[PDB]
Amino acid sequence: SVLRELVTYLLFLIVLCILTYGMMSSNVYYYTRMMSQLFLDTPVSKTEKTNFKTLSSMEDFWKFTEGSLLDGLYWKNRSFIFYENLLLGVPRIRQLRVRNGSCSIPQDLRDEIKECYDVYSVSSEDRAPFGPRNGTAWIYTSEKDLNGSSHWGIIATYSGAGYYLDLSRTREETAAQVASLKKNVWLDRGTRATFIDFSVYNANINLFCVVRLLVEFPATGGVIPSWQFQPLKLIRYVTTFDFFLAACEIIFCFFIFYYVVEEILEIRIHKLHYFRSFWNCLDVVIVVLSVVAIGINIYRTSNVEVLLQFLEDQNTFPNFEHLAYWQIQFNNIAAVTVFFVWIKLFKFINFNRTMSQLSTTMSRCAKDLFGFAIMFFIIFLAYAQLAYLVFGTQVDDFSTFQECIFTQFRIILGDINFAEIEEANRVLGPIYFTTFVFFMFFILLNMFLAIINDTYSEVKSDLAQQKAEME
Amino acid sequence: SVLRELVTYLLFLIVLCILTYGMMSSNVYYYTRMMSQLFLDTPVSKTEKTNFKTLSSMEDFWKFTEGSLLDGLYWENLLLGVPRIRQLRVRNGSCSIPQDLRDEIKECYDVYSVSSEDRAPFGPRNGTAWIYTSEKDLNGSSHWGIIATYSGAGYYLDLSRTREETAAQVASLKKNVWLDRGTRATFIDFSVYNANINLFCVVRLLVEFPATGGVIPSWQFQPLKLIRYVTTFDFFLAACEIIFCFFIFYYVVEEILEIRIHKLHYFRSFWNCLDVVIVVLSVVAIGINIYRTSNVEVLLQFLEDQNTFPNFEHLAYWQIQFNNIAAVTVFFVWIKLFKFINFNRTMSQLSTTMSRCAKDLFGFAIMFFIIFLAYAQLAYLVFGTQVDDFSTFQECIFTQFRIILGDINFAEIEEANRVLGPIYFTTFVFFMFFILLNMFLAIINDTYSEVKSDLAQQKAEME
Amino acid sequence: SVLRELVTYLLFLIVLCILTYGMMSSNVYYYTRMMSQLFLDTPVSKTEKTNFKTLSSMEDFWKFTEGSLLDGLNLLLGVPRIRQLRVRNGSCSIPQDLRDEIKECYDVYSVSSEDRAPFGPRNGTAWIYTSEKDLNGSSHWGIIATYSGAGYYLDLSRTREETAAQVASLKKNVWLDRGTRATFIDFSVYNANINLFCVVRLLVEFPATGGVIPSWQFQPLKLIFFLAACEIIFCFFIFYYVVEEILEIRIHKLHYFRSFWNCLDVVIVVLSVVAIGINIYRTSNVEVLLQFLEDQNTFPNFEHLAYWQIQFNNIAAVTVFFVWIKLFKFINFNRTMSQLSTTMSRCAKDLFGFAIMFFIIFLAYAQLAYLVFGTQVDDFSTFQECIFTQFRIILGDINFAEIEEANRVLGPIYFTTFVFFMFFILLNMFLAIINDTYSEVKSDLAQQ
Repeated sequence: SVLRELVTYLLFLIVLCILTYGMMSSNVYYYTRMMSQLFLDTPVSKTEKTNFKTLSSMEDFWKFTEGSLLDGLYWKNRSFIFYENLLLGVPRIRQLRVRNGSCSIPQDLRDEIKECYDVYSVSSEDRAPFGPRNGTAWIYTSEKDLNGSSHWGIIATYSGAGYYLDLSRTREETAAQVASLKKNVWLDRGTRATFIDFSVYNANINLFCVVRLLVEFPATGGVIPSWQFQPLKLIRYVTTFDFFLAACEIIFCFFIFYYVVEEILEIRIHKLHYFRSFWNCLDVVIVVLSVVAIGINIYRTSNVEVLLQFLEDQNTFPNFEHLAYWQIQFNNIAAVTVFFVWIKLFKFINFNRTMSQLSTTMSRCAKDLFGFAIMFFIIFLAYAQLAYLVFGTQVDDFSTFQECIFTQFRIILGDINFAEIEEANRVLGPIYFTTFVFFMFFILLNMFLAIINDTYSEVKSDLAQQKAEME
Repeated sequence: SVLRELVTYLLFLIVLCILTYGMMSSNVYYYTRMMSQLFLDTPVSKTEKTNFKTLSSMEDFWKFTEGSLLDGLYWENLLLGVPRIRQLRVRNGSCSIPQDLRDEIKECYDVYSVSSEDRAPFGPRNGTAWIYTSEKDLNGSSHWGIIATYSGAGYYLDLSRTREETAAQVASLKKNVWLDRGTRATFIDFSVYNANINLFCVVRLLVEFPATGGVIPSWQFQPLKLIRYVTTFDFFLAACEIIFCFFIFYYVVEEILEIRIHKLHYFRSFWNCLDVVIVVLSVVAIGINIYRTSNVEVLLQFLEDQNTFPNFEHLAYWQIQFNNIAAVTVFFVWIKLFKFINFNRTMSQLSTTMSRCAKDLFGFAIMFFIIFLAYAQLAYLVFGTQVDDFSTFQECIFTQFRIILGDINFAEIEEANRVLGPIYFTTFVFFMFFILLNMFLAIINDTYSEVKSDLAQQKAEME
Repeated sequence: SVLRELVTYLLFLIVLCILTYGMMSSNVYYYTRMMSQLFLDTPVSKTEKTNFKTLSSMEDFWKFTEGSLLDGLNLLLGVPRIRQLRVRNGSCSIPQDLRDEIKECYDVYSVSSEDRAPFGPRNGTAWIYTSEKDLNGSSHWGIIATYSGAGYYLDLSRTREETAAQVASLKKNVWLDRGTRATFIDFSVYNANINLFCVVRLLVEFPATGGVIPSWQFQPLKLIFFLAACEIIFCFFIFYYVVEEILEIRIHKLHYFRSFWNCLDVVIVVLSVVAIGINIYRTSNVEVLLQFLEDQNTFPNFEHLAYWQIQFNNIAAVTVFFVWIKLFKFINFNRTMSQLSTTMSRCAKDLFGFAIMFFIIFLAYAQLAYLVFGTQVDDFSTFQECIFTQFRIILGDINFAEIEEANRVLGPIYFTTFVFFMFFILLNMFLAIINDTYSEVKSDLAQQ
């Protein structure tokens, strides 16, 4: 009975471990590491030191895109990166821009300040063509006429439209085009973000990387760079081992079809709304996250009707940005699902006498232990209020409220020198730090111990009234 | 009785501490450190910065093997004969490419397998370099790299003994193309003997070229005593090896004297199982020290001929295994001191605590690892393409223990993934440090508080 | 009396806590680096970039030290010193089955394994050895060997003119011969910006089959209203203590004390007697210094006076630690202060018993790591330094990317089964001892 259900479970765990390990191999990491060495670690020129990761001005962006992009794409026909990759078609540079009359300045200092610009919103975007209005670069297109989509940066979320220039395939014919975008002014104070996109396919491995290199210019203009390198298998039935991964996907689809029959067989005929004993709620989460991952693997990653349009024409830009976004979502859903498979091993483990004592302890405690985890976070989210308002202008580690929480857990592990904390504020800085280490490590940690210490000492004495009363 | 067994034990611990400390001396480390300074820290040229540890291209490997190998093998040591360079290669028609993009891609190569190795001679087929030999015709053996495990065969060139006659040979392997896109690994081997110390290092310098070709370098420097009889002390270490052989012969008599006449299959009380592990690991270390490290019938073939290549690679592999077995054995000698320690009243209370707990404590160590090996599933699938510290699953486990000690800045973790990155990190520090660590305390806290109250029902029952 | 005739414990103790940090001004810390900024951070020229913390070869060591010492020749005193160790030629053995490799062999810089070795230009005491009766010496034991205090101090003048002239001899009659084993110097600055007494010992070692791995040595010693007014009261409230606590032997359990929380006073009273006895030959040294400012042509001999001074200012801080716990032994006035002293004193019988079982596991991992990692990793170089790097694991502090590279299999078997046993078993047992002890003191007083 129950040993029949373990065989239907342990067969489901081996088909899942084959499929997830078969997707992300060990041959993946050394490819997306060496691509990150060429574009992010090589300096912009032979005499300077700044990387792409350390761009600090608009003029540094120009000495990058003629300095190390042109040495990084092109290896003198076609362009084999590291003599074994291949540059697919053309890259292109896009640009987002803000209108001139986009802020209201007060009437008192109207004299010195002439014209202003705004932070990137969709309502404050520039659309009128400017400058040398010859080509497709100096004229705005919409986000539908270009086959693009949104992307979520560090400051804001940028739309898919803008001012795109589609550069060429050789070293001598892009360095003319990029230098014609420097002689004519293509980046001024009204720009918010530019980013570069291309795709590279190996012949030695059936796998293709899709690069994206954001550089976003804030108001009070500095430079915030960002990147994204992702390999993608898109030719799928080649060897014998990927025949077997195709034969292991349908077996996974049979087990999820096997579980959804058992789901409405257990809610309908009995125990309707009595399905709330935490091993029936975990069975819902694994089966909801699995059918979402089935739908992504069908509709959004098996849509290779973009690549077949590019494999005919070797001279255009391949749009793999809508295809590589669903590879993030497929690897986030199919890794939370693997995490919620190893947790349901706890339902079965439960063999010894000394294994039931450790499950009775953690299950009779979690009523009391959840009650203190609310009182823990209200103190914990009140120090995050204080540090964000006091240190949030001086210290990198307290920059946003989402990142003021993450740096509190670093205190618990160590990991903070606070020589920036006592320098940012002289008095209230160490009043924060000492009364945080005092309350977390003398009070709020020792109370979590005292709950599960008296609970385990009450389970074990209860079973001594179960052995010495039934002796 | 029992104080007779301690004298037979403490005499076994002093003969073992002499033998293990006598093998690895303090004069060893400064020799295999300065050899690692010459080849791994000197830059490849006077104008550049890249070491052997920071080789990043195929062209950087050529500016190494003419730049700092040739300044590093001739000037405190002595170069034994000749070094040589070997090479593993992959056939041309070794992958199937799909029919749709057949036009642009002409010819491919494969990751290193034995079924996809190149054997046909290529290029200037004059010498012994441009012609494949088998792994038996060359007197070689396998080696376990970082990507794959490479065979002993390949394309070897046996370079000469002087600076002016190898730099001609290596530059004749650059003018003719000796390293192309179809190569997977090359590595260099030689051996160096001191006259001032009776000890010889054997060097090996892997450079392996993956598919999607970068460069992954690797090295191995190991000293080896291979001449034994000089003075009174390395006579005394020879007199301390046979005394160790007497005690292991003394224990195997007692092993079948305790299983046969009584308690057959009642030999499972953990001080009889530890006595099996020490005596199995000792006779393995006896067999390595006899058959695999005392076989100096290779060095006597080279001491006649001072012009050939000395094969010390099969001899220096069993020095790793002898130092791994004879150091786990020393670790399992100091643990059996716990069987004897057991003197005071307050020493029996601390042994009764840890022995009555380990039934309950092993039960939670299974529930700890299933949560622990489920975060290793999550981090390997999410962070395994962006972060160095989560590269393989074997190394995703090791970097979880680093979190427990501190040791991780995670500014790469929140950069690799923006949302699920810190959902991983906060719910790992929450469950490990508030729940899963405090439960390990609560087990051995209530166990020690139940031993001590049990003896207060024993020290009152006496009076 | 618990407050009247025992007022000598707590009232005089605030004098020692104040006059320690009150007399110790910044000259032993701030000026100790404000003299160390020139003879350690200045290379020869723009041609040589590796300074004296990166020197390997023989004449490349002569390119390391020769520039900054000429600027050293504040305003120092004494004279220069350029010495070494002299090793024999045929002091060790080699095999005659491959004897066309060896020519001679010898041992490291030791007591009897060395020699005198005069060679060639015997016109001075540079290339001609001597004994230690001329100069001052002792056996010094770094991380190479326990040396000898002998040799030959090949001095130069106080000016850098003759320090340049003897450096012309340093090519032929060099500091590096075929048995070159060490290289040392000696200096002492009589600084005007801090009127204080200095020392120096700048050594670049020499092991065989290679070059050097250097080491620095110096320490500051300031020369001296409340300037020297912390001298009488630091002995006077101890002066009746040598009269009372040695008169306590006539009374205390009939000379038969056997306690812990009061014997830490009389043990540190003997550690007070490490200070009270010393100033009769060593701290009353005028004749070590009265020769120094008198004659300018002589060299400095106060560098050997600094050697007994390192255990003068470090052994004097041992009276800081036990005097505070013996204050808190008398300082637990509250009811809630006696509960915390009864806890730690009734525990230490059981807690010392587990601290022996902790170290046997702890000194068995130090056996394993020294034998396995001791040839590849800097952090496991000696057994004394294999212990110190285990405590670093407990704090974090180790990346172990060198550990899994030194050994592929047994490397992480060491690391995981060390973090497992220390942090899940051996640390939580130290908690469980002092948790059940404190919970048994407090329930005992609820029965009181």
